[PDB]
Order: sequence, then structure tokens, then C-alpha cells
Amino acid sequence: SEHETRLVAKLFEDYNSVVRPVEDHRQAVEVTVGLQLIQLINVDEVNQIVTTNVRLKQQWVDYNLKWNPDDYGGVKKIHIPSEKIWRPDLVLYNNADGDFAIVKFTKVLLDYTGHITWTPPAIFKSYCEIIVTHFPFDEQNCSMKLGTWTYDGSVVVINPESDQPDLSNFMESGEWVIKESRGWKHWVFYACCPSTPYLDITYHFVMQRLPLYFIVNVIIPCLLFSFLTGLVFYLPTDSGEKMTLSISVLLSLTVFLLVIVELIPSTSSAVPLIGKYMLFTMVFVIASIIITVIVINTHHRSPSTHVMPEWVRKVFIDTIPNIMFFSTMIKHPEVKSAIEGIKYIAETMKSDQESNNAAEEWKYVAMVMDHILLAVFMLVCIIGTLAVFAGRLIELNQQ
Amino acid sequence: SEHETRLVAKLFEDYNSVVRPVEDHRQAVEVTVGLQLIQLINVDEVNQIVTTNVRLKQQWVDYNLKWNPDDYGGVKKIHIPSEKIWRPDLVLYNNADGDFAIVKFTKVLLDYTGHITWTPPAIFKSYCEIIVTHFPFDEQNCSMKLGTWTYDGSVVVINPESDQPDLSNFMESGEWVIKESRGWKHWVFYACCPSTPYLDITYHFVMQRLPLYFIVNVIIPCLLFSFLTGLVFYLPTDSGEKMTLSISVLLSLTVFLLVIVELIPSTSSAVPLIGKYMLFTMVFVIASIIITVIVINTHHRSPSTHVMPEWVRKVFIDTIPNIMFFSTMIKHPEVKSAIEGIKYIAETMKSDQESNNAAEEWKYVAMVMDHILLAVFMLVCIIGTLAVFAGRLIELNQQ
Amino acid sequence: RNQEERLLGDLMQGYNPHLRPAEHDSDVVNVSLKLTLTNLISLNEREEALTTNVWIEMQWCDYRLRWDPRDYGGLWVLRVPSTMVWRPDIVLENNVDGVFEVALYCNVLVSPDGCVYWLPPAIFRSSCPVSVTFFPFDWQNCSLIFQSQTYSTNEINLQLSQEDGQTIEWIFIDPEAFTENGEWAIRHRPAKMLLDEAAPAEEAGHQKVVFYLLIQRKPLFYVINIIAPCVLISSVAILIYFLPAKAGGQKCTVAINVLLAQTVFLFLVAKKVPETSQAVPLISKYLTFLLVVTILIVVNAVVVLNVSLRSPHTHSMARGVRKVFLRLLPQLPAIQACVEACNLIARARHQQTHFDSGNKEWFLVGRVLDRVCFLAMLSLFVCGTAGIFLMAHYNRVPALPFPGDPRSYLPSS
Amino acid sequence: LNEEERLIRHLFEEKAYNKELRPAAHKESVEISLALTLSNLISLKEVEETLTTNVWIEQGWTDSRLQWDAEDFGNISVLRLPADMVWLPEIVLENNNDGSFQISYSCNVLIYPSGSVYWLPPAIFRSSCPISVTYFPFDWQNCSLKFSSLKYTTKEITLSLKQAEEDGRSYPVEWIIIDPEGFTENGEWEIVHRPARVNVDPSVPLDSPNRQDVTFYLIIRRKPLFYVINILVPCVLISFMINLVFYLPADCGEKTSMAISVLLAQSVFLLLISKRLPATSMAIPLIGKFLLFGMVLVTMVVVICVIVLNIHFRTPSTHVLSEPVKKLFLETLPEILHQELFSELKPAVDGANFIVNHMKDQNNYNEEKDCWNRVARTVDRLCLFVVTPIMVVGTAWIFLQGAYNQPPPQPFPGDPFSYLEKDKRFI
Amino acid sequence: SEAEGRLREKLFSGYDSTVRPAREVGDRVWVSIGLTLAQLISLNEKDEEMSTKVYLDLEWTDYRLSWDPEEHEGIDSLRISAESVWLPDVVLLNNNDGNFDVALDINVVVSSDGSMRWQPPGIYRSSCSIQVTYFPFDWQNCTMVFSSYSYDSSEVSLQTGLSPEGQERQEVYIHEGTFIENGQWEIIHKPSRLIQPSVGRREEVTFYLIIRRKPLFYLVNVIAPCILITLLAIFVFYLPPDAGEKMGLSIFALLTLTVFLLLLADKVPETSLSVPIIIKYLMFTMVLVTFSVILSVVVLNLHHRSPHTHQMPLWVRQIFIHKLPLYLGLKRPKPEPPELREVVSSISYIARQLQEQEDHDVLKEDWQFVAMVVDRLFLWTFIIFTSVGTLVIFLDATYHLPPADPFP
Repeated sequence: SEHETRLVAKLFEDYNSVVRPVEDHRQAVEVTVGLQLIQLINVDEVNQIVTTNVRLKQQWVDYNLKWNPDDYGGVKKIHIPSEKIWRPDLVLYNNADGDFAIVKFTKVLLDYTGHITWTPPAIFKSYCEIIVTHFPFDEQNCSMKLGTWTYDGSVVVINPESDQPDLSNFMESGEWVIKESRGWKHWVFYACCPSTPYLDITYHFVMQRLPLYFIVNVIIPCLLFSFLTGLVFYLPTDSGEKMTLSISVLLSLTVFLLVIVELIPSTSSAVPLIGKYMLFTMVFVIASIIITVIVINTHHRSPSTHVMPEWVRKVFIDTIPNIMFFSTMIKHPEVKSAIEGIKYIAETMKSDQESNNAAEEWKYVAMVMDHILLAVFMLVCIIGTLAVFAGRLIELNQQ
Repeated sequence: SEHETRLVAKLFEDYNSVVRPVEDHRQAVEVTVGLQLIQLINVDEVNQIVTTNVRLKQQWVDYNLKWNPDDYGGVKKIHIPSEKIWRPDLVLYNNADGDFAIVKFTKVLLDYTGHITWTPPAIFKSYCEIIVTHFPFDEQNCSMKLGTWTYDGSVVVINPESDQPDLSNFMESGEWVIKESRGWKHWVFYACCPSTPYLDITYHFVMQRLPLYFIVNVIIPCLLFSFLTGLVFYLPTDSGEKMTLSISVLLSLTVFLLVIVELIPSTSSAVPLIGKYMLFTMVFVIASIIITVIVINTHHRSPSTHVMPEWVRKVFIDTIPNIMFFSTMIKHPEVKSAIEGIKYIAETMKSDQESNNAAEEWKYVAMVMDHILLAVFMLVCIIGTLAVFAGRLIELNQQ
Repeated sequence: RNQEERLLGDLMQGYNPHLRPAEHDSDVVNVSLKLTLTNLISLNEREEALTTNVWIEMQWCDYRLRWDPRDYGGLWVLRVPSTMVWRPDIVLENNVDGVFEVALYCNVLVSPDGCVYWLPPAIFRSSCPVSVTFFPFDWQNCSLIFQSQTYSTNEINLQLSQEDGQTIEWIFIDPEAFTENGEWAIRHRPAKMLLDEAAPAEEAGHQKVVFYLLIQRKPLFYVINIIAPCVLISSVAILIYFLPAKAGGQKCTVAINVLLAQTVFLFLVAKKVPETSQAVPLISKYLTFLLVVTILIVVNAVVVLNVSLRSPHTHSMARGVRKVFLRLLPQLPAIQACVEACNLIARARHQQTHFDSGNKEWFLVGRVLDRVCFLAMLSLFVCGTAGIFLMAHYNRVPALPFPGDPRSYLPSS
Repeated sequence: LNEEERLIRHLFEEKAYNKELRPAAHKESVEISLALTLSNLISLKEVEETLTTNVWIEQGWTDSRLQWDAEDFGNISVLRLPADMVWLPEIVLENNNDGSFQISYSCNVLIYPSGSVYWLPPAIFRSSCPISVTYFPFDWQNCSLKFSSLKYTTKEITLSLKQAEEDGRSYPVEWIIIDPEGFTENGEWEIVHRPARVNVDPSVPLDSPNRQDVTFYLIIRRKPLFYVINILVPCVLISFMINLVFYLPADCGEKTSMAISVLLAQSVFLLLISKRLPATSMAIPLIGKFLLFGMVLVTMVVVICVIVLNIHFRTPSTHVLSEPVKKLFLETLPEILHQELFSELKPAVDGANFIVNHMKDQNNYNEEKDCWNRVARTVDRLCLFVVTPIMVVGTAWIFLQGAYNQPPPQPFPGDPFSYLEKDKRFI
Repeated sequence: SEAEGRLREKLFSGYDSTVRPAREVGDRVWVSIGLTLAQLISLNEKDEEMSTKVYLDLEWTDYRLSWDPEEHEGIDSLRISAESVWLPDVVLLNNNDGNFDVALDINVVVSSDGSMRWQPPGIYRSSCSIQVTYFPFDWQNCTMVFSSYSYDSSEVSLQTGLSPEGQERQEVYIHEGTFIENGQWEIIHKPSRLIQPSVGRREEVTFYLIIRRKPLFYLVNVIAPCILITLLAIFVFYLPPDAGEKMGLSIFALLTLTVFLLLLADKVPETSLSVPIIIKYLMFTMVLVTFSVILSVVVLNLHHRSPHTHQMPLWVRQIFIHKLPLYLGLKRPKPEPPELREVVSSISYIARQLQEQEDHDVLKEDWQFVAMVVDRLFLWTFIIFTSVGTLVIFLDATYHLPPADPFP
């Protein structure tokens, strides 16, 4: 276009992009700022960094970039490079692992009235404090503080375009759901510049994690392994396999604890819900191991080496009927040698019978102890799992 | 300063940075090159790349950048952007995943005599071949070959600033200690340019690893499991736990081998001695498992199924104890039916006692074999432990 | 912007940003430096790198950028791009990633008396040699060293910033910008200006400004998620002394499995500590101690099983049975065939009874051995745990930022 | 003044050099000679399928605008210039997978009085190398570096290989140059063939810049000692212990536990080996095939151990030992594989008879138990002699497929030329 | 050539590369966009990002860059640096890494009539929403949206680039001679569609790639080991209770399955809109092995019931000794002077003791036979459940096929 070529040559013959685009230096540049969240790329909990793809729409009037369309064949809007004009220097205060300002300098749309629209893209890696208290059912409020760096409120005034970020082009995430989003303008006095206030717009997004992945891949195996903890008390002591069950469960929960520990920040501000559950089932399994060792010791207590205490007999055999499908428990010297041998055999079987019967008393004590402990541990499993998860679950189902 | 402005205007009016800065094109530019190692960032062994922070001090003289200080207010030195002047094109020949040449163009100190000093920083990721033979007690020699790329020795002569690289500003590394460092100048004839020699300075650094981390995290657990191997032969066969011990120790040695695999490059120039040790203990445990299977099979041979060989009764019953010490081991139908039944009982128990005696002989053979194998395997474990490690350890302690 | 444009045109005529603001040669340009920590992003212990978000305030005065506000309609400040003015090439010397300069080259704020105020933001990754001796109950002394990459002491004077009569010898922390790290608490934050008196006065980087961060780890995560699991799973190893010394007792299964668990914990701990070799971590030494305790538990379980399952026909020892009983108290014509068969039956039962008695004696010997060794290993475990944890507990941060310096380097108020 | 300064002022100011114009007539093509010197084969990442190589790319052409008479300029016979001051053919690596088309360091060009421009920039190129996994760790790979111009077509430039001279006879350099003074050997990969070709595709149109290219191929063979020592030997030795369960007794010996532990070890090996190779579907790795075969064999042996334990723990009160099974598994297979005296004494005689009958019943029970145990042992020995040959044969077959794999004798099948320096083709 | 230099000087006299070539106000610049896939580098499911190497094919007209070849020595085409001419601001809108522009700056081919052809290379990383339900037997529909970043539809209008075959070709071009197929993905369909906005976005050209995974790696490395471990879990019920190895087999099979799940977690997508079918299979197998552990504990409990303490309920006797064994084919083998005075007393005591032991053994054998019947019933039940569940899951996976039509 020859008209637009002449216009662009005329507008930038004596243009200065250093100075603010005002007729008088005493007035401020009014800027309208609007964030458009295109995609929520990542929420790194370990490093506490939120990666978002955004478009930072900025609108402002330039005094020296006006023209009459009648003088230029009716041209009313043009597209010009942004690097050649004055721009607001909008900086993300809470940047963590990225660029502080815009680095992609896309074209600006310039109207004949001096109005400039500049909508650059950006990949903001902002800092979000990650609260782990309800992980993997946690809610995270992550903010983005955008403000002019070197221009105070007296020389450049930024205004929000809308009360909320623009989510009309937001690609839905497979891990997070944005519950609420809101942009607030703040006037802040900094110690570096105590005279004038500096303006900022903080855009915050409340995000609810979708917990299906962590439920399937972490929680369900842990529930399966914790359910097998109490079943050690239904195993007989004569099988010689109680320790196998308990120890394998303990090792599996140890591996899963490593997996969960690799998934959360090392901050000390809160203990995660899943970590609390893991420690609970670990103490549960170790208690099961201790009382299983006690049960095995009681079962194998040799009656010759151990006398039955009368209090144990009262507590376990006499007391505790509950369901009692149990029972509760001439004249040759050769002839003389035969008499002595037969008597010795009979007395030996007498002694063996009494020793065996005392052994079964010990085994019966162990059996009833196992039957009480099975019910106790099975109930404790459900009670602990509910007491951990159900509070957050009913909170989410009730909100 | 106004005089400095006048000077810098005077120096760069007809200056050409393309031209070599000498009075005559037939003479060479004399460049003094010195390397200052600031920090050994990394010695990546798997990728065989050494990352270092360095300062590459280059000094020369520019013929066309001289001035009289009396004519410019007594200015004897100035600072000039390095991009405005001719520079030597030093390149790191053995670049692996970095920049061949200097990319950060700091300023140059220029004297009134034309002397230029330029000290750019660099992050050099060079190629060090990793001799894995004595890992983790290993010593690595890494070179840095620096030379002018396009200028042969007849047009640009590089000279080392000193024999040794400058380690005055070196931050000491926690994993490596530099024992020796030296720079050597070389006149190399390349196939691309047969007629002229190209100069290079190769700065080499000998480094000795500090092995405490690998001693604590790898060697000590592995030694503990190697010691755990030997106790299977002192464990009785009546406990039913020999195989569990053996295969568990084996599994642990597998996971240690496949992490030490991850900690070492996959080159075939040499096999690490830690890998030799792990293969040695793997074969040791596997021989232990095979021999334990033989012992277990021997412990339950019975006269009903196996007859005692004469050589076994010659060796393991009388010859082995010589080196060891043990115990070296009115008639009526009903009436006559009762008498014959008592005869049957007596014969049955006598036969059972004979069978038990033969079984006990087999158990005693298993017991003496277990003692011999306990001694042999403990001694073999100690000998293999010392033989692998004693060489490098005494070499380093004598060093 | 008529007055701003007029002033920028007037000031930038003949201005060379590559030349120092020395009105007369041999003059030294005073550069005031202040640091404001906005967020301590991380301390990567493996790479030994401290990532910090900072605002680095640099102040100096350019005699070439002076103007009278009355000549320019009362304009008393000008925002100029930082590339068009001269700057001191202040860089972080101890950077790890090769990034020497600030991130964003924002505008400078020039004042009528010529004094330039630059306050860029930066994400600096400095080199912090991590001391691991008391991990996770450790504190680290990281440093940020700032110096001019170009100019020497005779050319610029790099000083700390001064408030109204007071020198700001500390990292500033604005409450309106600071965010607390969830893992690290800043205990001391001094600042110093270091000028080696005997160094050359012609080389550039010899006057430095060092900002130190003494940071204490918050160890709640590591105690809850790593240490207490390890302690309890090691206590499980102690329980094998109560299991019976027979088949089905399952001593070795328990002991070797808890050994595998402790090795897994050692693997987990090794991931979170550097590969340096200045010292062994506290938690690593505790893990090695627990491993050795479990190995000795396995050794004694094997010995106890061997003693308990010793056959009477194999061998006997009169001294061994005596010593345990000493310690047990502190611990607490058809008739001819008929009679021949009857005698054989009785003698067989006698032999069975004697064999059973010998087995019972061996069983008691094994039980006594297990009981005596239980208390010794419990004492070893408890003493080692208590000693290591007290050593952890007594690793407090020093009271003062610098040993030998009575000063606290904290702001007045 | 410097003759270099005079010459630059002559070539670039007096004659007004324009780097945007080709050094040729409009309907004439510039001949670009290309060679490649491999300084270091940095890596071949199989999972990412990327070859990282350090290479000096030698480009040569003639620029008649940059010629001078050496006599008029103090017998100056060479000049170093920035590469951005002259027209360049702009040769790029088309096979890059990271997006870095251009050389790394844009060094100077050397120009001679005849007008010949010579450029030798270094580069670290990351090219796409599809990987064959069928014989890992005994595999060989065929990577290629394809160089072409995206700015110019065959009408505008003509790519060709560098020509060298021997005793006055000119030949083309049809191989990757390996300078002994600038080459470092890779510890894992040895170069078997290193040819170089000029490819012209007649299918694509003449106006396409992709019609012509120069391809430098690297056929490389892995050195398998690392994987043989560290991976294959442990896994094979662990796998072959599954035969040992057949020697373990059926009462004390934990046959099933040992066998499933071998299975767990094989699973760990397989899963950790799958991470060292890409997830392609062209073929299964040799080691992967071996581990799958071993896992299936271990599963069969565990099932066999379950059946043997089932047979061993049989009793008269549960199963009847049929005479056919008895004869088959205890005789046939083991052979090939290798008046007071009435009334007052009635209590005594009755008790004696009952005791005797109880003892006889117990003895018969015990003999039946022993017969079941021997049947189980015979089954164990038969399964040993059936399973161990199968495992040995399969292992030997798989690893002989592995060992006998070698690269082709020639770089290109169907082309007899060896692409070696000794066989240089003078023309 | 000097003629080329003079022509270039003539064309770029008073030419502004930042001004759109609109001869009249209100004129549209028609841009034709085509794509050529050189390599499908990867589809990373964890990052949900498709990495590709492509050659764009952008065609338009610049009326300011036309000339008469007869007046310029027959020069009818020029290859000009792409920064010296106006370019459409065409960008990959749906990029994932923040990189919008092309990979290399190359020449634009300008014809004497002003026709501009630009074929830049580009290494792109676009966003792809991974449908995880049938992974690894899944097909993905990954899109590449190309649009002008700045110019609106009234200024620059897009259209699909026709191949030399013409006919308004709507497809990604792949040169079968040089294209190397990805080893993990097969391109089923590859259309191209001009999406025009409703009545606020602008016109875009979307290139779709329907790509089907080749699941041989996951079949070999994951599915078959899981089938083997499940088959092993079946045979715990054929193991005797007297061997004392049921717990070890079942629990360590569960541990192996857990190991497989954890070491498969590095490959599966990490979204939460669905569950992969392979993860469903692993969870089913883990639950089945857990139930096998539970019922093995039950069987071991039944086998070791002390006869003197536990009296068998009569209903247990009827169901598990009389009724079920006939149905399960588990027939029980059984169809069902002073010295002399003292010696007589002793012998009577021996006979009574052996009688009592016989009764105890009978009750113990009855309990063990009940445990055995329960074990066989559970063996058959687990065979049925395993086979049915595996068949259902495998038929659900195998019958998931890529579409026959790109745009239903």
C-alpha cells in the first residue's frame, strides 16, 4: 500500500520511543491491562512453580501517532512493529524460573486516533505457594502480579480491563479445574520509592486438582496392602507364614512411601494427608508385627519352661466366652523286666499327654488372642482410613 | 571525559577490524594466551563431559590503536567494546555440548602503547575420556585444546602466558582435587592445510576423585551383603531358611550391580574394578546357592531311597573329623496273634531305628560339609575383597 | 512529552555511554550497591546452587546528565533506557550458570543533579558449597559476590549503600515484596565491602561487595517422612530376639527384609545430598549404623539357630550348658520272646527320652543366648540413636553472622 | 599501509561487493565442493534416536568477484574475512531433529587470488538416527548426515564432493575424512564404513531445494563388552538357577519361593533394560526376547513345582495311589532316568490286638506317604531332564543370533564399491 | 549478476517490508498454507505435546514486487531474503513451548508477476489432548493450528494450499520416498481444514494427524508378564497347605505386580479425565491377587483347625464333605496277681490312648478335607474370574480401532 507506506514514513520521521506518549509530561499514560489464560501448562509442586501460557493485552493512546484517514486514502487502522514505539514495561513480580517481562514483540494494532492494542504472548513461570495439607485432594490459589517496573502511578496508570481474567480461549486441563479467577488492582508503597505509590494488578486463579490419577496409582494399592495387615491374625501360628505377610506388607508400604515422598515439596509448613495416611499404616503394620511376635511367642511357650499364670487362665480361658464355638479345654526276673518296661512306657505316655495338654492350653490362649486382635485391627483399619480421608472428601462433596 | 571522547573518535575513524593489526602483512600477530580455571562445575562420567568455568585471558598489541597521552589529557588506558576491534579466533577443539568460541564479548583494556588485554569468561563443556578402571578411586586427565581456528602459525602466533594454568581464583571442588595442571604448545599439521602448521595450547588437568561418598553409599552396604553371604553355611538345614538368605542376598547384589551400571559410562575400553567385584560376589553367591542345594539334597537322603557310598563314609565320617571335631556321627488264636503282634512291633521299631541312624549319618555328612564350606567361603570372600581393592588403595596411599 | 523529549535530546547530544563519567582523569566514580531479596527460590544441594529472586539497586552520578528543572518546565525525573547511559558493569562473580548480568535491562531514573538510579530485577543462581555434616538439621552460609567486570579501584569506588547517615550492611527485605521459603529460614543476612589492600590497583575485579545469607533448614519434612520411618523399621529388627529358634520362627526373613528396607532408605537419602566428600551426612552415618546393627542381628540369629538346632547326636558341651544356667537366674516258651521284645521297647523309649532331653537342653541354651544378646543390641540401638539425634539437636546456627565480629549486621529502628 | 587493508578496500569498496548476489551468471550454477571431517562421535542416544557428532564441514567454491593480482598487493596470497561479508551457499543439515540447521561457529573464510573461497566451520550436529534393536547389545547402526541448501536449488548451486589429487591424478573424496591429529575414538562405537554420496532425487521437481544433497553415512558397531559383562552374564546366570529347584527336596527346600524369586529378578532385569532402548514396534530386542523366554520358562517351572509339591503331600486319607501310576512312576521311569486266662486276660489280649492293628495301620500309612514322595521325586527328575535342555538350547540359539550379527561387507548393498581411501576412483 | 542487482535495486526502492501489500484500502491478501511432514519426532504423553519437523508452504501475491522480464534480461524469478519482503505473520497458534515462528530464515521465491512462495522449515511442539482410555491401544488426533497472529480476516484471508494435482487439495503432504515412519506411531489420516470464525478469533488452517500407536513394546514388556503372574496366582490354590508356601507365592506375585505398576508409571499419561485400560487391567489383577491372599489365609485357617477346640458345624459337614465334593470331583478315598493286674491296667490305658488319638486324627482329617474342598472351589472360581475379566478387557482393547472417516 502506497498510502500506508507514506503514512508509516510520516509517523516515524521524528518519533521518539523513549519518552512517555503524552502531550504534557505532567499527565500520566492510562493503560488498560487484560490477562488471557490460554493454557495452564504445569503446576510443579516440588519446585512450587506454575507454568502458564498467556496473552497480555495492553491498550493505550499515543499522542504522536494520530492521523487523518482522508489524507491517506481512508486508512484507519495499521499494524506496526512494537519495538519501534514506546510500550509499558510490565513485569511479573513473582517470576521464578523465566523471563520477567515480555520477550516476544508481536505487532501492535494502531488506530488513526492514536489507540494502540498490543497483545503479546508469554510463558510465565510464576511462584505459587503449594499447600499440601489435602493432597491429592488439594486446592491451590496461584497468583500473577503484573506491574510497570520503572513507572510509578503518577506517570503511568494501569487499569484492569475486566474484573476476571479472560478464559474464553482456555484449553481445559486434564489435571486442574479453575474454580474462581479474579484480578485486583493494588497501590503499594515500596521502601525503595517511598514518595509515590506503584501500581500492580494481581490475577489469581483458584485451582482444584482432579484426583483420579493419584487415587488409582497410589491410594488404591495402599488400601489393598493395609487391608492385608489385619489378616495376619487369622493366619495360624502353625503355618509359619505370619512374618512373611507382615514384612512384605511393610516393605511395600516403604516403597510406596518413597514414591509419595518423591511427589511433594520439602516444605515444612504442613504435613500431607497422604503422608499422614502412610505413617498411620506404617505404625499400624509395625504394631501388628509386635503383637504378632507376642502371639507367636505365647503359642510356642513350652509348658516345661513356662507355668500358666492363673490370671492368664482367667482372662483367656475362663473369661471371654463371646462366641464359644471353641471347647475351652515261677516269677522269673524276665517277667519282672517286662513289668518294669510296660510301666515305663505307660508313665512316659502319661507325662507326654500332660505336657501336650499344657501346650494346647498355651495354643488356645494364642488362638483367642488372635481372634480378638483380628477384629480390633480390621476395625482400626477402616476407622483410620475414614478418619483420614472422609473429612476432606465430605468437604469437597458438600462445597 | 571530553579528551577520551576525542581519543576514541580518533582511533576508530579509518579502523578496520577485519585486518590483522600489524604494521606489515608479512609479520605475525603475537598473542599471549592464558587459562584461569575458576571452578570445575561437573565431570559427567556417563556422558564423558567436563564442564568448567574459565577466564581466557588474551593479550596482544594493535598497531593502529596507539596514541600519545600528552595529546589527550594524559589518558594512558581506556576500555573499548571487544566487538569493534580485531580479535584472535580462539576455538576449543574438543567441544562436546557447548560453544566452540567465545560468545560473551566483554570489554578490552587498551593501553596507549596499543597493548590490548581481553579476559572473557566461558563455560567450557569439553570431552574427557573417563578411565573407569579404578572407579571410585579413579584419576582422570582432562585436556582443553585451544587454538586459532582460521589463522595459521605464520599469521598469528599464540604463546602460553605460563606453563601452568592459573588456579589462584579456583573454587575448590568437593568431589575432585587437581593434582597437576600444565599447558603445552603444539605445532600440528592438519590434512585440510598440509602446507602450514596450526598452533594450539592444550591445558591438561589431572584430577583425583574424593571417594568418600561412594564408599559410604555403595561400597559399605555391598561389603555388608558379601559378609552376609558366608553365614548361610553356618545356618542349619532344619531351620528352613538357607535358601531365603541366599536368594535375598543375591537380589540385593543385583540391585547394587544395576545402580553401579547407571553410575558408569557404557564404554568398553575397560571394565571397572567395582564391576569386577560385583561380578565376583555374584558368582560367589551363585556357587553358594548351588552348593547349598547340594547340601540340602544330602541332608534328606534316606536308606529307603539312597544307599551310603563308601567314599562318603570314608571322607566325611572319619577323614574330615581329623581336621574338625564332632561326635563322628495256654495257646489261643488271640493269644498267639498278640505274641506275633508284639514281634511285629519290635521288628518295626528296630527297622525304624536303623533308618533313623542312616538318616542321622546323612545329616552329619551335611553338617561337616557345611562347616568346610563356611570356612572356605568366608576365606574366599575376604581374599576377593582384598585382592580387588588392595592394589589401588595401596597405590594411592603410597602416592 | 515536549519537556521530556527536549531534555532527552539535550542530554543525549554528544553523550558516549561507553565512556566513564570522569570529569577529570584519575577521578573515581562512587557506585552504591544494595540488594533486596524478594524470594529465596531454592537451594539445589546436588548442584550446590542457590537460586534467588533479587532486586539489585545500583546508584551513581553522571556529571553529563545534569540539568536545571526550571529550564524544562519543572521536570525532576527522567526514565531513560539503561542501554543509552553509561553503567558500571556490575556482575555476580560466583554465578554457576554463566549468567553474569541482570535479567531485565529496565530503565534508569535520572535526576536533575545527574544522579542515576537503576533497580533491575534478577534471578541469580550463585554457587553455594553445601555443608552436609548435620543434614537435615543443617544451616548453610551462601554468598552473592558482586564486582565490576570492567573497571578497577582507580576507576570506580564500589561501596555499600547509605541511608540517612547509616550504611546498609545487610540484605534488605521489604515486607511488601518478601515471600518466606517453606524449607529455609533466613537467620542472618549481612553485607560487606571487601578490598584486598595488597591487590593490584589496575585489575578490575578486586573491590567486591559480598552479601551473605545464613539459612537454616526447616527439618519437619525429613523427620516425618524419612527419619521416623527408618527408626521404626529398624526397631522391627530388634523383635527377632523374641521369635522362636525353630523352623517357622522366621528370624532371618524378618532381619534380612528390614535390612533391604534400610538400604532402600539409604537410596532415598542419597538422592537428596550432594556427591561431595568433605564429610559424611549425619543421616547417612545413622543409616550405616542401623545397617551394621541389623547385620549383627542376622549374625546372632544365625548363631542362635545353630546352637538351638544342634543335635544331641552331633555333639555336646558341658561348659556351655553350665554358663547359661549361671546366667539364667540373673536374666529371669513264648515268654522269652515276650520279655525280649518288652526290654527292647523300654530301651527304645529310654533312648527317645534321652534324645528329647538333650534337645531340650540345647533349646534352653539357645533361648538364654538370645535373651542375653537382646539387651546388648537394644542398648546399642538406643545409644546410637540417642547420640546421633543429640548431635543433630545441638547444631544451632551461630549467634553472630561472623565469628569474632561482635556486630549483628541487622537494621536499626 | 597494510596490503590486507588495500585489498579489502579494493574488493569490497572499489568493486562494491554484493553478498546477496550469487557469483555466477543468471542461468549458471555455482559448484560447491563439500567434505566432512569427523572430530568426535559424541553420542548415539537410542531412546531419543539422536546422533550427536562433532564435525568440521569443509565448503569450497569460486567467487570471481573476490580475485586479485598478488603482484599488485605486495605478493599477498591469502585473506581471512568474516563469513558474513561474503556470499555463502548456506549449506545446512537437513536431518537435524533438534531444529539446529546451521553450523555452530561461523568462522572466517579464506580467499585466494584465484577467487577460491574456502570455509571450514565446526559444528555439533544432532541428527535423527532410526535405531534397529533386533540384536542389542550386539547391534550395528546406520546413521546419516544429510547436507543441502534450503536457499538455493539445483539451478543455482551444484553440490559435489571434494576432489583431491594423488601424483597428479584427481579423485573425489567419497568418505568421511578422519584426521589422525583431530579424531578421538568412541569407547562404545567403532566405525565400520564411512561413505559419502551425492544424491539427486528425480521424483521431486527441479525447483525444489531438496532435489540435491550430499549424505555422509556412519555405519557403526557397538562394542558389547560392557553389556556382556554387566547385564547379560548376571541375567543368564540368575536365569539358569531355575534348574536348581528340581534338585531341592519337597519338604525343606523352598522350591516355589526360589523359582518366583528368579522370576522377580528376571522382571527387574527386563523392566530396567526396557528403559535403555526406544519403544519402537519394528522388532523385540535380543535381550528382551531372551528375558521373555526365560520368564515363560520360569513360570512353567513354578507350575511344575506346584504340581510336584501337590503330589508329594498326598495321603491315603485324600488320594488313592493307583497301581498304574505306581508302576509308571516308581519302576518304569526311575530305571530309565538313572479260668482267669480267659476272662481276666481278655482286656490284655484285646488291648494288645488293638495296639498291633494301630501300628500296622500307621505303617501302611507311612509306606503310602513314602510312595507318594518317590513319585514326586521321579516327576522332579523327569522335569529336570525335560526343561534344562530346552533352556540351554533356547539361550544358545538367541545368543548365537546375537553373536553372528555383523555389518554388511559393503556400505551399500548392491553397490560393489568399498568407499575406502585405498580404492580411490581416479577420474 | 549485475542485471539481478539492478532489478533488486529497482524493486526495493521505496519498499516497506512492514506494510501489507494492499493496493487499495479494503483489499485482502489471500494466503495459501500447506504443510509437509518431514518427521513425526514424538508424542510425549506426559507433557501432552506432539513434536514434529515440517516444511510450510506459504503462497501469496505482492503487487509491489512485479516486473517485466524482457526489460531485465529475461529474469523471471528471484530468491530474496525473507526479511527483505513483507511476510504473513503465520504462527502455530497451539504451540506448547512458546515458540511461534519458523526454524530457519530462508529465501522467498518471487515471480515476475509478484507471486511469493516461501517454504520455511519448522520444528514445532504443538499441544495434544491425549485420550488415555485405551492406552497403549490408543489412537490420537493431534492438531496443528496455523493462523496470522496480527492480521484479521478483513486484511489477510487464509486458504488451504493446493498440491500440483490441484483440486483444492486438503491434506498434509508426505513424500513417501524419503519419509521414515515413526517406530511408535502410524499415520492413519492427515487432512487439512480451513476453520473460519463464528460471525473473537480469525481464520485458521488446522492440519490434523490421526496417529495409531503400535503396542508391541507394551504387549511384550507389560501385558505378557502380567498374564504370567496372574496364571501363577491361580495355582496357589493347587498348592498344599502342608507345603507352607501359599503366602509366599501369592504375596510375592502381588509384589511383582506392584513393581510392574510402579515401573510402568514412567510411561503412562498423568491426566485424571479417565483411567488407561492397561492400568485397569493391572488394578484388576492386583485386586484378584489380594483376594487370592485373603482366601489362602482362609484355607490355611481351615486346614489348621485344632480338632479338640473347634467342633465342626453340621451344616459345614453337609455342604463341604457330602454335597460339594460330588460336584467338584474330589471323592474321599474312604466311602464311610498284683503285677499282672497293673500290667492289664497299663495295657488298657495304652489302648484307650490310641483310640483317643484315632478319634482326634479322624476329626483333623475331616477339617483338612473341608479345607481342600474349599481350596478346589476357590481354584475354579479364580479360573473363571481371571479368564472372564482378562477376556473382557482384552476384547475391549482389541476392538478399539481408528476411525474410517477423519471428520464424523
